[PDB]
Amino acid sequence: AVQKVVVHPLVLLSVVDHFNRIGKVGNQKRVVGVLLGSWQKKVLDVSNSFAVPFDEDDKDDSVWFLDHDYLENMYGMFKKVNARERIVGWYHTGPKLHKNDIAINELMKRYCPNSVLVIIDVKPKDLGLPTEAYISVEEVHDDGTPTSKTFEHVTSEIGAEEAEEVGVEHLLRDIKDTTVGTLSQRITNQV
Amino acid sequence: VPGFLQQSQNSGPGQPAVWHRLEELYTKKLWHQLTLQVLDFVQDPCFAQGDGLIKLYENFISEFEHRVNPLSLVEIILHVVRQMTDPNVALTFLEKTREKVKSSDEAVILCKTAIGALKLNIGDLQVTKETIEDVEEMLNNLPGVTSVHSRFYDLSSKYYQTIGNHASYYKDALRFLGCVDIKDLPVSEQQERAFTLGLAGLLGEGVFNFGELLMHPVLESLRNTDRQWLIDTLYAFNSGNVERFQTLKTAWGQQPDLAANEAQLLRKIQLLCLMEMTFTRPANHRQLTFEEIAKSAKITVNEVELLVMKALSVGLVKGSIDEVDKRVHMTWVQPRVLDLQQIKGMKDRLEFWCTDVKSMEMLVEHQAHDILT
Amino acid sequence: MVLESTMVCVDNSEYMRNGDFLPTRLQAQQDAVNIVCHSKTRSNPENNVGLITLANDCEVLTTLTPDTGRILSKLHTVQPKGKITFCTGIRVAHLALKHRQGKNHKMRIIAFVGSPVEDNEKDLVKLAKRLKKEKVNVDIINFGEEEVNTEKLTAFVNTLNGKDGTGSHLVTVPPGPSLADALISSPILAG
Repeated sequence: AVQKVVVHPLVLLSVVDHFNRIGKVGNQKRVVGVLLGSWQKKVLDVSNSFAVPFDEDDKDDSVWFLDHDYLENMYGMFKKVNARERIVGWYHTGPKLHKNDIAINELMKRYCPNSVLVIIDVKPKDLGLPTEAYISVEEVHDDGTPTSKTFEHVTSEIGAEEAEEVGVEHLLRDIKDTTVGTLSQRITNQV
Repeated sequence: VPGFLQQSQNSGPGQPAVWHRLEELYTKKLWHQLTLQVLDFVQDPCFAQGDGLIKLYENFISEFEHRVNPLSLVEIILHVVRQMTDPNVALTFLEKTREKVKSSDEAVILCKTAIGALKLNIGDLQVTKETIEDVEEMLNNLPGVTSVHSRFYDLSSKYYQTIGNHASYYKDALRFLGCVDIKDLPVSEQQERAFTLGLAGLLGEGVFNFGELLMHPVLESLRNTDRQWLIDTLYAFNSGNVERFQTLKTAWGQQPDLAANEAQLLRKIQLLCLMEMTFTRPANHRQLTFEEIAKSAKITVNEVELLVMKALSVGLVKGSIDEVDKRVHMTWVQPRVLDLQQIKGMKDRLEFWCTDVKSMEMLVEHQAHDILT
Repeated sequence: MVLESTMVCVDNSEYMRNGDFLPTRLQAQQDAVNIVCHSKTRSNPENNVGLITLANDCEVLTTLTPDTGRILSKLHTVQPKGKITFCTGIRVAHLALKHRQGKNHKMRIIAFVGSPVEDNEKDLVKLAKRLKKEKVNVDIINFGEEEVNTEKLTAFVNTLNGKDGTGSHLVTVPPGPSLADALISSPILAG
């Protein structure tokens, strides 16, 4: 029962520079990281995250690496800079899922009321929406198996909190507020 | 106590093919293959005399073995109950072994489902609700055992036979059908269970979309050798009315528990005929006349109003029925279960939608083309 | 001391629960992790010996760390019920041991197996020549019992290494009347 959050792409630029790390460290092609934040209501806001040094075997794909040298003492750091912005979830790229996502969620679920695997978009060419959320679910079936845990589409958006446009709307240098009904509507018609 | 199986060793001819090995198991002192030797004394047809004596050594296992899960101990009291034929000492003995044999695993669920399984000698509806409910109180965490969910079906199905919810056998039969998906016993007993499944889901009515999971393989592979019109009357409530001999063959052949609410069964032919008549024709004239209703729904003019006000109580269709022309108006409905030929041939609506709203999008944009600007 | 990151697995699967030597085999596997972890506590204070499991997943609980007492608390309720796998421990240990320090140590493995484990002849021969190609010497141990005329771990011993090998050896264990320090004392010499 979660609709939408508020997204600061600042730590998505941290996703960008960890996307710079993975292009020059080694065999890790995809960007996998950990998404801090704070449940505020069904609407939510995120202020920080971090990016795990992660590896994943192509053979028996349930091979995660989430170091507690990189979790616990960096959690002490992120707790020392603020007590508010603690864990709320994690993130990896692609749109779909890999297999180990369920266990990577359940690892940090012990810290959080609802850890979220927001699947993130580094090379955006998509047809729908950007990065999107998934909440802990128990839907199992009408058949009655042991309890299902594959985290279902419980959506998200890219919300805008507050000011930051000192940076952003000076960094635009191109764009314009269309006085709606001035081919903005047919941009929307196209899309 | 080694002398105990020195005197109780020989238990038949060819039974010392596991007892000459058992006289060295406890010298090797092992308990994995001796837990499996309890399971193998279950497997080989023991007439309950080695276990009914070794039960004091099972107390001794609880005394100085103190590591193995009491799975086999619950097994061995419910296999000494053939020597016993009395559960009233076995209940206190089993909760004794619950509170005196420790493990880290889920044990309260296996203990209370074994109490549910041997509860049939109690005269039910008195202790069933309490501890059968306690089982699902401790089922939320992790049903990883899931033979405890099978025994939970069995106590829940004798709890269905504690009368009161006559189509909870269908959802409970989903718990049976997914307790273990492979049916792990031969075809005949459970195809008679599929026989009485069709019956006990047919005649009672808490369920309303009764013709639903008939496509499921583990029941229709049982039905393929059943009587050849129980399949067809389940199809008469799957398709929904138009098998007159079958929606009447429920009144021809299947007699027990029929005549109490076959009027409600023929109420559901009408409830299902509504979704039939407004689905199978996609077209308009959704202010339908009452005529097909009163012809094929075996209803009268004075009862079409009840036919759809009882459906307002149902809540799958909520028509704004005309009453100056007496026309039974079609609004939104709950459509079907599966039309796989129309899951394939929905292209005439889906690709219709896709390319035609796409083309008319291109046409609106093509008439407002060069104000791209 | 000889430079390696000796990796210990916990035999926390379904066949380490009987009362054949002591009334427990948790004492055998648990005091073996005790003696190896205190050997890497006394041996060099730069190693990395934490834990790895074989039961149904490879859950790296704490950090592959110099200290040991948190892992020795986790050996208590090690939960020996699950699916034993000889293939996943060595592979996730290979990637975890490619997630190491400024590397003072090579790669060594002890894999506590108490079962006729599930690993193809093609699987063992591929794992063993991948450790030929990846420069690993493994000290192969059997606790609990293994089925007579052992096939998997003995052939992993066979085809494991070369060009400075001398790690791959296997002690077979019977399920007799004996004691647990004499079921770690027979594999404490030659893993």
